[PDB]
Amino acid sequence: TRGEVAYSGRKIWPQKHTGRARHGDIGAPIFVGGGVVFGPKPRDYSYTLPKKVRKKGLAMAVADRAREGKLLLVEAFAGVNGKTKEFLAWAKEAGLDGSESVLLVTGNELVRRAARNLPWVVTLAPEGLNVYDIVRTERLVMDLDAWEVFQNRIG
Amino acid sequence: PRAKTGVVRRRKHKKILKLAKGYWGLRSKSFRKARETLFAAGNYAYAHRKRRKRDFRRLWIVRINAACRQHGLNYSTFIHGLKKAGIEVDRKNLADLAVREPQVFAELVERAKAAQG
Amino acid sequence: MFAIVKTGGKQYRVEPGLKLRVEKLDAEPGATVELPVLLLGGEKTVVGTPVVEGASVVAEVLGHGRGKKILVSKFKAKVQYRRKKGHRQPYTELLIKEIRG
Amino acid sequence: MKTYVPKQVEPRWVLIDAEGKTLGRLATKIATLLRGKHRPDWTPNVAMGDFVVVVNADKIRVTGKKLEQKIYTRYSGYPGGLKKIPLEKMLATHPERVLEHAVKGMLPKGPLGRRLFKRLKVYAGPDHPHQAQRPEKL
Amino acid sequence: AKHPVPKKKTSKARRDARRSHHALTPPTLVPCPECKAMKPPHTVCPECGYYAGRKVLEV
Amino acid sequence: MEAKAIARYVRISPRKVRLVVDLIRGKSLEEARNILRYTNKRGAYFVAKVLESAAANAVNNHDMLEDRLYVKAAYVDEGPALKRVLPRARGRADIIKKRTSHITVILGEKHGK
RNA sequence: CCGUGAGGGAAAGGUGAAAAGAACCCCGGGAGGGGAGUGAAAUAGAGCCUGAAACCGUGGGCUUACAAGCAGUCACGGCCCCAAGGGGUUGUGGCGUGCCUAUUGAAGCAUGAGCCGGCGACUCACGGUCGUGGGCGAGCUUAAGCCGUUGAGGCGGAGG
RNA sequence: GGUGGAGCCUGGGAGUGAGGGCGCGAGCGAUAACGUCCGCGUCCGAGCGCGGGAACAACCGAGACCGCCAGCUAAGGCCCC
RNA sequence: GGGAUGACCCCAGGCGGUAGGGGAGCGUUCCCGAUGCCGAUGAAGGCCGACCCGCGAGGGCGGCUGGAGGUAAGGGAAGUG
Ligand SMILES: [Mg+2]
Ligand SMILES: [Mg+2]
Ligand SMILES: [Mg+2]
Ligand SMILES: [Mg+2]
Ligand SMILES: [Mg+2]
Ligand SMILES: [Mg+2]
Ligand SMILES: [Mg+2]
Ligand SMILES: [Mg+2]
Ligand SMILES: [Mg+2]
Ligand SMILES: [Mg+2]
Ligand SMILES: [Mg+2]
Ligand SMILES: [Mg+2]
Ligand SMILES: [Mg+2]
Ligand SMILES: [Mg+2]
Ligand SMILES: [Mg+2]
Ligand SMILES: [Mg+2]
Ligand SMILES: [Mg+2]
Ligand SMILES: [Mg+2]
Ligand SMILES: [Mg+2]
Ligand SMILES: [Mg+2]
Ligand SMILES: [Mg+2]
Ligand SMILES: [Mg+2]
Ligand SMILES: [Mg+2]
Ligand SMILES: [Mg+2]
Ligand SMILES: [Mg+2]
Ligand SMILES: [Mg+2]
Ligand SMILES: [Mg+2]
Ligand SMILES: [Mg+2]
Ligand SMILES: [Mg+2]
Ligand SMILES: [Mg+2]
Ligand SMILES: [Mg+2]
Ligand SMILES: [Mg+2]
Ligand SMILES: [Mg+2]
Ligand SMILES: [Mg+2]
Ligand SMILES: [Mg+2]
Ligand SMILES: [Mg+2]
Ligand SMILES: [Mg+2]
Ligand SMILES: [Mg+2]
Ligand SMILES: [Mg+2]
Ligand SMILES: [Mg+2]
Ligand SMILES: [Mg+2]
Ligand SMILES: [Mg+2]
Ligand SMILES: [Mg+2]
Ligand SMILES: [Mg+2]
Ligand SMILES: [Mg+2]
Ligand SMILES: [Mg+2]
Ligand SMILES: [Mg+2]
Ligand SMILES: [Mg+2]
Ligand SMILES: [Mg+2]
Ligand SMILES: [Mg+2]
Ligand SMILES: [Mg+2]
Ligand SMILES: [Mg+2]
Ligand SMILES: [Mg+2]
Ligand SMILES: [Mg+2]
Ligand SMILES: [Mg+2]
Ligand SMILES: [Mg+2]
Ligand SMILES: [Mg+2]
Ligand SMILES: [Mg+2]
Ligand SMILES: [Mg+2]
Ligand SMILES: [Mg+2]
Ligand SMILES: [Mg+2]
Ligand SMILES: [Mg+2]
Repeated sequence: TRGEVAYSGRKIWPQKHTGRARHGDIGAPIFVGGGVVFGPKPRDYSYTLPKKVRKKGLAMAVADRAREGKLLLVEAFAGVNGKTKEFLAWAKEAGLDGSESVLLVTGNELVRRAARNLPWVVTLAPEGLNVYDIVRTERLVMDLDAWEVFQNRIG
Repeated sequence: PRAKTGVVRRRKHKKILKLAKGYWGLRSKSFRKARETLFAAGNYAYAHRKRRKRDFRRLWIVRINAACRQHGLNYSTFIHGLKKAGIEVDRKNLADLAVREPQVFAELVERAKAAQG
Repeated sequence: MFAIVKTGGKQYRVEPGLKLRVEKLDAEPGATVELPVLLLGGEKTVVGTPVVEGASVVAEVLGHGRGKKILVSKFKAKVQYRRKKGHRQPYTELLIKEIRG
Repeated sequence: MKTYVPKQVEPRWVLIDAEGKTLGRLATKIATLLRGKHRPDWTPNVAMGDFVVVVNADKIRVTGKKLEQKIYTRYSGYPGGLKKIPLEKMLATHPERVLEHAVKGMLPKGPLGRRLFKRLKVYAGPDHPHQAQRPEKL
Repeated sequence: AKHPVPKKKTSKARRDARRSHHALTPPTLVPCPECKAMKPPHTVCPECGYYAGRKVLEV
Repeated sequence: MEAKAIARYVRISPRKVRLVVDLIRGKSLEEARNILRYTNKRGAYFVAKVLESAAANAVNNHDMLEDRLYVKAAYVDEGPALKRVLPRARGRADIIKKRTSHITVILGEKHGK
C-alpha cells in the first residue's frame, strides 16, 4: 500500500514556495513509483456453504447423470494391475470408448492408477465426490463400494 | 488481477480522432481537445438540424415572395388566398414551381387572387 | 407528365421516373403498388389543375424496394456533467419507383 | 431532399434615377434589389441579382428637418476624433456617398455583403460615365 | 521565471508563419572568366583571382 | 531510380539544417554542390558531405550518370536529442538539448536528352 | 546521483532460429550511409521484436494574401480522388460565449489543464441493517480442530 | 368530481440544509441598491436547451426521446439588415 | 390490453435534467468452460475502413503492419474504463 512500500516518509516538496504540486512522500499512490491504493490483500475466499446444500448438490449432480443416461455402476473392474492397457481394454467392453469424458469414482486405487492419466478420465477417490468434478465430465462410472459410501453419505 | 488500461484508452482516443478528422490544430490532433469539439460539434449538429427546417422555410418564403411579386401581389396575400382556396399544395418545399415550371405558379397566383379577390 | 404527392407526411414533386427516401410506409414487399394523394395536376394539355383538399381524383403508383439504410448520424446533445452521445437515428427510409399519374 | 439551385445568370444592370426619392426609403428598395430578394432564384450565398446603378444624387431630398441634423459620424480617425459630418456637408462635398452610406447599413455584414456593396455604383447624375445598359427599374 | 512571459503556446500556424522570412537566400555565384568554376562576385576565389591574380598554386 | 543518401546522427540541430537543405531541394547537382560550397552556414558542410555521397551512390551503385541528375527530395529529421545540462542562476539547471539530425538527399535523373 | 551526516535514492529487459552480428567495394577524416552479402524477414542491423501518440519533416489533392474567429455545424457551389452514392477540401450564407471544478450564477478577465503516452482514486477483513437467489424450515447452523486428497472434500453440534 | 410518475403506510438509498431573480404582501434601509430578511407563488438552480427581448440564468413565449428540405401557431414582429 | 402465446402483436399516456435513487448493458485483466477450439493457408498488438450489427458503450468483417500467441456461448472474481 502507501504505507508498506519501501520509500520514505519525507515531504518531498516544502508545499509553499516551490510552485509545483503539494506532495507527501514518493510512496503516495499517485506517484508512479508509489504504492497501490486499494490493491488486493491476501484473503481466504472459502466460506461455509450449508451442509444440506452440499449434500443436495451431490445428489442432484448424479441425478443429472441418471436423468440423462450417462451413469454407470460397475463393480468388477477386469483391469487389475493399473495397466492402462488393461483399463482401455476394459473401457472398450464397458462402453466408454473415449470420445466422451468420464468421472471415475473407485475405491480401488489400482484402477485409479490406470485411469489417472488419460485425456478423458478424471480419476477420483470414493470419498472425494464433488459436484464440480461431476459436472466437468460428461460420463460417470463408479464402483459399488463408491456408490455405497455416496448413498450413506447423503440422505 | 491487475487490469491494465493498455489497449482500451488508445481505442477510445483513436475513436475520437477518427470522428474528428478535420478541425484546426490541436483541436484535431489532440485526443483531449477533440472531445471539447466533438461535444460542441454534436451540439451544433443538433441545433442546426433543427434549424435547417426553418432555414429552408425562411428560404422558400423568400422564393415565393419574390415570385408572387412578379405576378403582382405579396406573399401575405398569397397564402391567405391559398388557404381560402383550401389546399395543401405549394407547401413551401414546393416553392419549386415558382422557380422552374413557372406557369404552374402563374396559375396558382390566379387561384390565389381569385379565392381572395 | 408532372405530379406532386403527399406520402409519409411530406410532399414531393415526382416525374415519370424518380423517387428516393419517402419516410417508410406500411407496404412491406418489393412488387407493391401504392395509391398516394396527388396534389396539383401536372401542366400538360390534359392536366394542370391545382386541387382543393388535395382531392385529386387519380392517385399514383409507387412500387418500392423498401429498406432502411443506416445514416452517419451521431445525434448527440450536451449541456453539463452530461454526455448523452447515445442517439444515432438511421431513420428508416423507403425507396420508391413511381410509374404514372 | 431535392435540388433547387440557380446558375450564373447574366446580370441585371438596373438604373435607378433618384431625383426625387428620399434616401433610406429609396435605399431599402436598393438593398432588396442588390441582394436577389426579387428574383425567385435566390440562394443567399451567391450574390446574384442586380448590379444597381443609382444615379442623380444630391437633390436626394431627405425628410423633415435634417439640415445640420443627420450626423455622419462614422470615421473615428484614431485618438481624439469621432469626426462629425452633417448632411449639408455630405451633399455638398462628394454627394455621392449619402446613398453609399444608406445602403451600407441595409446590406448584411459578411463578405457577401461587402461584395454586394461593390455592385452599387452611386454617381452624381446624370451621365454616369459607365453605361449603355439600363433596365431602369422605377 | 519572471516579468515578460508567453501567455500562450504559439501554434503551428503562427510559428511556421513567423519562420517564413527565415528561409535562407541562395548565394550568388558567377562563372570566373578564366575557368568555369562558380566564384561569388568580386572575389579572388581558388582558381586564378582576377586577371593576373594572386595565386593559390599556379603559374 | 533515386539514390538515397541518409547521414544519420550528424549532430547539428535540425532546424538549422532544414534551412540549408531547403536551398538545395529541387536543384541540379552541378548547381547545388556549388551552392553548398559557398552557402555560409554550418549545415552546408554536412549536407555537402551527404550530397557528394549521394552523387557517388548514384554513380557507383545505381549507374545513374553524374551529370544528368538533380536533387529529387531532400529532408532532415530530428534524431536522438543529446540532453545536456546548462546550469543557471539559483541552481535552476535547465536542460540544453544538443539535437541531432538525419539528413537525406535522394538524387534522381532529370531526363535523358 | 543528492546529502557533511543520519539518510534519501533512481532510471535502465527483449536482434534473430542461429551472430550467419555485415567480408569486399564506393562516398566520407571518421561517424554515418549506398551497393554486395547474411537471413524467412535487415524500414529484425546492434542498447536492434512489436514499435502507437504528442512532435518534426518531405511529396501529392483541395484551399487561402478585403479579411472577424470557443475555430465548429448546417446549407448549397467549386474542384482531385470513386463513378450509384460517396469521402477530402472550403468559397460563401445561416447559426454558434470552450472543457472541468466551485457556484445564486462562468466564455468567463474565477480555478486547473502545454500536448501525448502510460500509473492514478468506493475496495477489503470482521460485525450489523434491509433486499434478492437459494437450501432447510420451528427448526437452522457450523467454528477451531481431526481425517483425507490434487488445485477431491468429509467429520466436527463447543457454540451461536 | 378528480386514474394521476396522485395519494397513505412500512422498509432501503439518499441528496440538501450558501440559494437567487421576478411578482405580490411587508419589515430593515432612504417610500436606495442586481441590498437584506420573511410569507405566498413562480422561474433559474438542474430548462437556458429553443423563440422574442440587439446581446443577457431567472422579462415575455414555451417544458427539447430521435429524425423529416412538411404544416398551424404563441411572445414578438412584417422597409432593409 | 390483443392474446386460440409464439406473451413477438397492438392501445392510452409519458420520455430536459444537477445532487441523487433505480434498472439494463458494453468493455479490460484473470479463472472455470480448456488435456478442448482457433492460429504461420498468420495470434495478440498497430495502422486504416467511406463498410457491416448495436441508441450507445462497443462488437464483427475486409485491407495492409506484425511474426506467436489467442481464447468462444454461459458463468465467476476484480488491482476493471
Ligand atoms: Mg512509510
Ligand atoms: Mg526505508
Ligand atoms: Mg514525518
Ligand atoms: Mg507552472
Ligand atoms: Mg519505483
Ligand atoms: Mg512498486
Ligand atoms: Mg522509476
Ligand atoms: Mg487417465
Ligand atoms: Mg488504471
Ligand atoms: Mg418548426
Ligand atoms: Mg444495412
Ligand atoms: Mg455581371
Ligand atoms: Mg454596361
Ligand atoms: Mg520588471
Ligand atoms: Mg511549434
Ligand atoms: Mg520554412
Ligand atoms: Mg545566467
Ligand atoms: Mg557527497
Ligand atoms: Mg531465437
Ligand atoms: Mg562503414
Ligand atoms: Mg528505436
Ligand atoms: Mg524496432
Ligand atoms: Mg504540405
Ligand atoms: Mg473593403
Ligand atoms: Mg481575395
Ligand atoms: Mg459572427
Ligand atoms: Mg461559416
Ligand atoms: Mg445569436
Ligand atoms: Mg456553454
Ligand atoms: Mg449548486
Ligand atoms: Mg460568489
Ligand atoms: Mg479560463
Ligand atoms: Mg479569457
Ligand atoms: Mg484566479
Ligand atoms: Mg477556489
Ligand atoms: Mg430457506
Ligand atoms: Mg482419521
Ligand atoms: Mg447549516
Ligand atoms: Mg441557510
Ligand atoms: Mg425557494
Ligand atoms: Mg437578494
Ligand atoms: Mg423565492
Ligand atoms: Mg418592499
Ligand atoms: Mg429589492
Ligand atoms: Mg447576499
Ligand atoms: Mg421551482
Ligand atoms: Mg424548471
Ligand atoms: Mg435564450
Ligand atoms: Mg435572443
Ligand atoms: Mg417533451
Ligand atoms: Mg405555411
Ligand atoms: Mg402561419
Ligand atoms: Mg399574436
Ligand atoms: Mg430523463
Ligand atoms: Mg479476455
Ligand atoms: Mg489449426
Ligand atoms: Mg489478452
Ligand atoms: Mg488483426
Ligand atoms: Mg482489418
Ligand atoms: Mg467468451
Ligand atoms: Mg485498478
Ligand atoms: Mg484503480
